[PDB]
Amino acid sequence: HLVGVCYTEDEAKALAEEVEVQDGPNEDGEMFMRPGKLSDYFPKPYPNPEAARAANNGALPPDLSYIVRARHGGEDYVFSLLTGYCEPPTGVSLRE
Amino acid sequence: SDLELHPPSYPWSHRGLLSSLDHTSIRRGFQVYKQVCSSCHSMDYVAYRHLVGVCYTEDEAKALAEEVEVQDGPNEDGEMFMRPGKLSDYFPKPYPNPEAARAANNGALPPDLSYIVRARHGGEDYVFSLLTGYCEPPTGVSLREGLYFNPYFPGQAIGMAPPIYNEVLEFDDGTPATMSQVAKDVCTFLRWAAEPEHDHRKRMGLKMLLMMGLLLPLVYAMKRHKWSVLKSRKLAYRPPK
Amino acid sequence: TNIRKSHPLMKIVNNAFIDLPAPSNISSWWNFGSLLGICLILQILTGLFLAMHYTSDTTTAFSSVTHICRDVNYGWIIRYMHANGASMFFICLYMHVGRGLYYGSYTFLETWNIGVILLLTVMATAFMGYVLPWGQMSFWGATVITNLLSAIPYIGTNLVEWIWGGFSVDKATLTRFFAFHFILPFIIMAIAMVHLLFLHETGSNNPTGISSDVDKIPFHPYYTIKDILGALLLILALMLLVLFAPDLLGDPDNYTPANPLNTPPHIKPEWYFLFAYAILRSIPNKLGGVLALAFSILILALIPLLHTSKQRSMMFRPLSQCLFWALVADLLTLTWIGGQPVEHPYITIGQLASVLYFLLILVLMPTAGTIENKLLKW
Amino acid sequence: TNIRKSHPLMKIVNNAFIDLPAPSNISSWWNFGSLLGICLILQILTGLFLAMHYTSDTTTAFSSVTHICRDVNYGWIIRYMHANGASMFFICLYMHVGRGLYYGSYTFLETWNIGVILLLTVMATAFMGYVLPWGQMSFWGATVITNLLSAIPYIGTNLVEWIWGGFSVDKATLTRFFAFHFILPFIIMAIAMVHLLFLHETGSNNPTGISSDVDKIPFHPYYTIKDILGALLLILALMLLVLFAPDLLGDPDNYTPANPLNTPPHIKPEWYFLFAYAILRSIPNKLGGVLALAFSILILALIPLLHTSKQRSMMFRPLSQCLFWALVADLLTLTWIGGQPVEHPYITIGQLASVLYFLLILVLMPTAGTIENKLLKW
Amino acid sequence: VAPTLTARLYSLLFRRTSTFALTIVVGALFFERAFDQGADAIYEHINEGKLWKHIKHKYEN
Amino acid sequence: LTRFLGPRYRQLARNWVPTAQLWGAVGAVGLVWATDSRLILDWVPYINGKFK
Amino acid sequence: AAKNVVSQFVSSMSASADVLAMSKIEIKLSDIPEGKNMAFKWRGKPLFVRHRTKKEIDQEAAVEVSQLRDPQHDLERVKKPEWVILIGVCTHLGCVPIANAGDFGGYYCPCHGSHYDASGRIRKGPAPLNLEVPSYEFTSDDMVIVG
Amino acid sequence: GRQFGHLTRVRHVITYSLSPFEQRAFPHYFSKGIPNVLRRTRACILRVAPPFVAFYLVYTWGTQEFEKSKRKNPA
Amino acid sequence: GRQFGHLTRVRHVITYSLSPFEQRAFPHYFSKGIPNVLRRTRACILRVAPPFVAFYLVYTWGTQEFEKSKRKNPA
Ligand code: HEM
Ligand code: HEM
Ligand code: HEM
Ligand code: HEM
Ligand code: HEM
Ligand SMILES: CO/C=C(/C(=O)OC)c1ccccc1Oc1cc(Oc2ccccc2C#N)ncn1
Ligand SMILES: CO/C=C(/C(=O)OC)c1ccccc1Oc1cc(Oc2ccccc2C#N)ncn1
Ligand code: FES
Repeated sequence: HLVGVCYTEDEAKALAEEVEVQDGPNEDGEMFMRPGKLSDYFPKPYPNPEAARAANNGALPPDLSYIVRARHGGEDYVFSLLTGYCEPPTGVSLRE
Repeated sequence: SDLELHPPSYPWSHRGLLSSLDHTSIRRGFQVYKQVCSSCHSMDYVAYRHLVGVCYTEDEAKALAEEVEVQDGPNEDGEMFMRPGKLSDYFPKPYPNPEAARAANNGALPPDLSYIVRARHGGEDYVFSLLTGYCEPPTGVSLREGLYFNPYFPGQAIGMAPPIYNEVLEFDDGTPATMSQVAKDVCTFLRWAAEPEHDHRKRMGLKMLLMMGLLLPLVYAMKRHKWSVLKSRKLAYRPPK
Repeated sequence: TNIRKSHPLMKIVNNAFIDLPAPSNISSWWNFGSLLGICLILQILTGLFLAMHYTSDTTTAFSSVTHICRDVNYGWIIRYMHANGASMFFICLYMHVGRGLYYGSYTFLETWNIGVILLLTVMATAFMGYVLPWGQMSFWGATVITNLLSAIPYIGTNLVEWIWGGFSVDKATLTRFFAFHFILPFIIMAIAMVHLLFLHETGSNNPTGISSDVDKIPFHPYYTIKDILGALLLILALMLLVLFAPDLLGDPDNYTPANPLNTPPHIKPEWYFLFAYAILRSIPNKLGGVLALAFSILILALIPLLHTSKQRSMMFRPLSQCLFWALVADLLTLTWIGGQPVEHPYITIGQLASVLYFLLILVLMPTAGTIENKLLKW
Repeated sequence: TNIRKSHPLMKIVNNAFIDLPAPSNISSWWNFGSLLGICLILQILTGLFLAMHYTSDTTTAFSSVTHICRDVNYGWIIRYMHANGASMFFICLYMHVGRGLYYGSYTFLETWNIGVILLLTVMATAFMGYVLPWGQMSFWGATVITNLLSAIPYIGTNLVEWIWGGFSVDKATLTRFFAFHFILPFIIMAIAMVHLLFLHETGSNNPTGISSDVDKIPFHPYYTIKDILGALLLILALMLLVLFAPDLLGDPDNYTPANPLNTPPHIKPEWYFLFAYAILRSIPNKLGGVLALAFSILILALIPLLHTSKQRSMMFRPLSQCLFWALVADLLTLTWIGGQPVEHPYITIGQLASVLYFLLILVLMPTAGTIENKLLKW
Repeated sequence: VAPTLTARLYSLLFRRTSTFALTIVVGALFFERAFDQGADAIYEHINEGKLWKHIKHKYEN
Repeated sequence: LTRFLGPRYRQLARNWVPTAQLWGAVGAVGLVWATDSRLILDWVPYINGKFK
Repeated sequence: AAKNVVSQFVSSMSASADVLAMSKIEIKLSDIPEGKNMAFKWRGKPLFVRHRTKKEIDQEAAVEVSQLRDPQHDLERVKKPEWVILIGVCTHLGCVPIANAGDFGGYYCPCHGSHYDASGRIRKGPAPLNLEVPSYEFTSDDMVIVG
Repeated sequence: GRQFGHLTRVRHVITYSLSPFEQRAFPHYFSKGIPNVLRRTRACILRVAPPFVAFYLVYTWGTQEFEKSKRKNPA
Repeated sequence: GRQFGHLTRVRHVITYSLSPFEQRAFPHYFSKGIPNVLRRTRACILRVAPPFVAFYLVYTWGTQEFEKSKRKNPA
């Protein structure tokens, strides 16, 4: 997807090789790992939906493909949520 | 290698226009699937709940389901655990990978047993004959002991070792587990494992024939009644002088 | 006043089904026109209830069909009703066309020509419908037929890869074939409506091929009750198949999931394509294959221009009667050869029947009609 | 002879689009009839090319839609064309109905009543179409609307569970909604044909509501060229949305996959259902909700029986003109309230607008027409 | 039997299209019970013992 | 509305009343049989056979 | 004949044997402590399992009989006072409520607005009846099947 | 489309017809029927059958020749 | 459906028309046009606008009252 957009063909191949992507059935009947090809998706940190909960906070971090179209305000909101991180006002305890 | 032999017609208790399946033979056949084939042959389309009210009671089918470790979905932590089987679970597959069947058998792939008497020509007759007719190779043709000999097999060289021999477990019914009785019971079960509707379609089929036998002459008589105005009509031509 | 005549909607129903002047003498061979309409409706009603449960992806394409027959409440009844209804539709199409040929009904130029378009459209539908279960025969039938379009000069390979959505019958091909299989029967029904529009212009022909104006009877109740009895007979034949022999007219390979790496021992159509499948393998050339294959159906459009007889019907035509039955038997020969392998006796007699089909329509039957004229001093 | 008149097919085209006597004076408000036909065709052509790639299972229902917009060659163009075409269809339906109400066109009893059936059918289509992407709004819209059928006495729960294929909007519901979404537009087109059949019986009405028989002009070329210009304007509005603001009329929650355990903060329709969504939440009763909801559209069928004026059109009717614009503004009030939460000012003014809608059609407009008669001594 | 069974059936129930429809509807209800069960009973005889309804008493609790 | 109020119409209603009653019976028994409406069908002797 | 085919096509919409067998699902009575809520899919719509502690049970039996919309006691709504089995959808339109952090006893609906207590009786908001409750039967104290 | 009254000119033809309630539906069903079917079989067996009998021979021989072609008595 | 020649009776009415190739498409487009649109706006602003202006007030107040309802100055 990045090819001819932000990177060259050679550049995007080099970025793809940087991860261990789980490939399908081998000659024996087991799943092996190979360097990434261009056709591979961006690698998911949690293979299970509930594995995101226990390895973050209990709360689920949502998928980043479709996010400036999935939250009102678009990119302005995501920019403001990142940029406008501030300290809690009195009366309201944050809970860490 | 090219020449072939076709199975004969064994007089199955269900093959016949209005003949329901022997449910006791299905029951016995499930057992013949349970120990023998299930550790090598997948049945991805039949569940334990499918057996309920057919060959086993609700209590019986629950008890047979609990006998396996089925891999359940996402837990509270984010890992996959094992639990006793519920009725809704499918029949357990011995190989999770398609190529894992190759390396752990012969190199050749054992096909899924759900839909097999409808997936091979001759039906249950063929599967019965392939099991029953396991024999020694004729001279000139070397067998090669990764491929056993069977005449009913299309290429004459089959990777399956014969798992049908006198007594591979017994039944609750006082039935002798002879090679023929072992092979018949799986085939009568595999009929149900390809066509569960069998009994129901024969039933409504009788109702179809009995209704049409009443309706066909009746609609005929309706048409014949209305048409009698034309059929008995008489013509006369009377041109002038 | 009679509201059947005045009311704009009921006016059509009256002029089409009730007060329509119909010949007194039309055979059971005129029943298939209504039976085709029953079959098109039957296919829409069974097809939809299948579409409520069917999945259009290569993953569970086969599994959804299984889910229908196994889990879905009376889903097995609907599934075999649809599969046998498609064959029923084809037995009817053939009787109907044959009747048209025998009785000279083709002289209704537009009606007939719209019927040729109607035949091609039902064929195109059934071909695409068969791919949907994603069985061994579903895939291998698709690959063996689509690959013919490669033989077209220059345009060729580009066309196949455009119909394919890639480089073989794949994920995309299963999905688009469902879309096209869903839309086509409606486009059929609309063409079937225009078919009837053109028929009502002249009214029906009859077994003698002489005009029936002197002896016309109203469609109701004579052809109302005769079409009811006829439909009761079509339901008998359909329900004999669905409820006693559901696997008779079908191929066993379709009961194993698609495998692009493993080709089956035999590659055979359902009976209704066997005659045309035979013609294709009979001619060794790639392009000549498809050009004889298109000409196999497109020939019916020439039949009116090859009418030579002074009489319309074959009723009083014995030379033409023999050459007609020769065509039916020859097509039954091509049917037999279609479902047989390409070895020794079958290659020769296959192409022998193939050359006969075209000789019988293009040369033989137009000659018999001329001789029959000479015999009557006409 | 002119073949436009004699030929059975061309005869219809001539009588419908070419030689049809049309009023000289018909407004741009008469354009929406043709525009609805363009919209129905546009929806069929974009809808099909989507169906060639769309998957009907809960697994990759969302992923197939993504695959279309991301991978499929110009798939994004077709997808937003379909989604905005559905809204375009709805802007047109509303102008068309409003025009019919203002100009007294409803006195064509059958034409109008077939149009009421036509409105319900396009509504039913769009509702089912929205479920297909299987977004948060797709699922939660479906659950919030289907669950209303529970409120029907005795029949209730059984109906919902029959439409559901289970106990909630699940696997089966997504699949059957696709089947019904595929068939409905064709059944719409056939009803739209019967709609036009009934219209041609009287011909078109005009802005004055007086007969135009004394000043009829042929449809070609006057209304041919006027419908071309009108369609060029509809393509402008549609392509403004698709190519500059593709996410404007849509809800962001549909961009996250369906989650039956997590309900969104807001549950709002696309603009075209907002007025009716408001009426529903306005009345606290369960059954009274659905009965006011059905009466929200079914009321149009009563409008002809509530005509009281001696004149057809509102052109010469100022009292009725004000009460008409009150209806449009009141519906715009209901539109606004539909897209707002159920808190303090909105509950009251929401149900205030709701009672006004029904009072304006059932009581207020039939009174103005009577007074207007008295003022003319009529 | 003095006027025919058909003659008394026309006089009472076939004259009016109302009672003709009513006799068909009432006759459809009573036919469905006699047929469904009657054909099921015939299906019992050709599959004696083979069916689960015959086996049932073998596996009780 | 007011045009249909007269002696003839009262006669015309009285004439079609047994007919409109009997069509109601056709509709009811028709609906009862087609849905297998247990509430009503529990009362009829031979149709009673559906022992829970 | 017509009845049968019409019924068979009608039935092809109503059930689906594979969905009907997932009607009764299993949950752990040992996994959850006092007060907490669990997320599990029963029949499709979320199943809520609330454990009622000593500082909550006595509060529900104190609220008067002829106060709510439909006269229904708290004593007859549960088989045993120790455990309360709940359905996580409102009787109005069908919405999943944010549990525990509410006002009138734990539950509150974020759809339109409905105030529910430890059993789930409507205190504030346009809802006709109390929260949904399933059937009850026991064989072991650590595992129960929602029949 | 044409309707009755606009079809054609017919002169001096009397048609006598009976009510379906005065006449039987199957007058001489087997007595007149059986002779009739045999008569129209006889009238057509020479036009219908000889292509099918020809196919049957081409089918029976073809199937026979297919089987006895792969097998061989010498090496 | 009716066609020309069967619509209605009209007597003593002369219609003078010009070929589109002899006349301009936009005769006085802005000079005659602008006065005309203003004229028919004026003819209808009292029937079209007062419901929308009423909605605008019910919209502007409603939105204002929604915001200033949750907030409170005392405890
Ligand atoms: C149960 C005794 C049993 C049956 C029945 C059975 C049948 C069977 C068939 C019909 C095939 C091949 C399909 C075909 O006809 O072309 C086949 C394939 C293999 N089998 Fe099998 N099978 C039964 C059980 C067992 C058991 C217990 C084993 C292991 C000892 C086994 C092995 C295999 C293998 C290997 C194959 C693939 C080889 C091949 O035929 O090509 N089977 N089975
Ligand atoms: C989509 C399937 C079709 C339908 C629904 C259909 C419909 C019918 C109907 C209702 C009739 C009138 C009754 C009758 O004479 O049979 C008829 C007649 C006719 N049809 Fe078709 N038909 C179809 C296929 C065909 C085909 C494939 C052809 C030609 C290749 C054909 C050409 C004709 C002709 C010539 C007649 C006139 C017969 C006559 O009255 O003498 N039709 N059709
Ligand atoms: C012109 C009338 C039609 C014909 C001739 C036709 C033909 C066919 C054929 C031959 C099959 C494969 C048979 C099988 O293997 O079971 C099939 C299956 C299918 N058809 Fe049709 N069909 C028609 C109408 C339709 C319509 C209108 C729909 C959509 C509402 C449809 C949807 C399906 C589906 C989903 C399947 C796959 C399920 C299955 O194989 O049983 N069909 N059809
Ligand atoms: C499926 C969307 C619809 C289509 C395709 C459609 C088609 C059309 C067409 C082509 C015309 C003639 C041109 C014109 O006067 O606009 C028309 C007029 C008419 N339609 Fe529709 N229409 C639809 C929706 C409706 C609805 C929803 C109603 C009523 C609830 C309606 C009732 C009428 C009436 C009364 C007229 C006569 C207008 C007149 O000439 O004075 N139609 N329709
Ligand atoms: C009566 C005309 C139609 C209307 C009003 C209509 C309405 C809609 C709507 C509102 C959506 C959801 C919009 C979105 O989220 O993108 C949709 C999507 C869909 N429609 Fe239609 N549609 C119509 C015609 C059809 C037809 C004829 C087909 C089948 C050939 C079809 C197949 C689809 C599919 C597959 C989708 C899902 C893909 C997607 O969301 O983009 N539509 N339609
Ligand atoms: C996807 O394959 C569908 C098939 C099918 O529906 O057979 C009835 C099929 C199955 C196996 C082998 C081939 C198959 O397809 C076909 C398709 C086919 O199409 C035509 C039918 C009649 C006349 C011309 C053609 C062409 N081209 N002629 C013969 N076989
Ligand atoms: C599946 O939900 C589809 C929706 C949709 O297409 O909105 C435009 C939708 C989305 C969110 C919330 C509700 C939704 O559905 C609906 C459906 C609906 O249906 C009608 C429309 C007009 C008149 C009456 C009804 C009804 N009942 N009225 C209001 N909202
Ligand atoms: S459904 Fe919960 S308050 Fe509306």
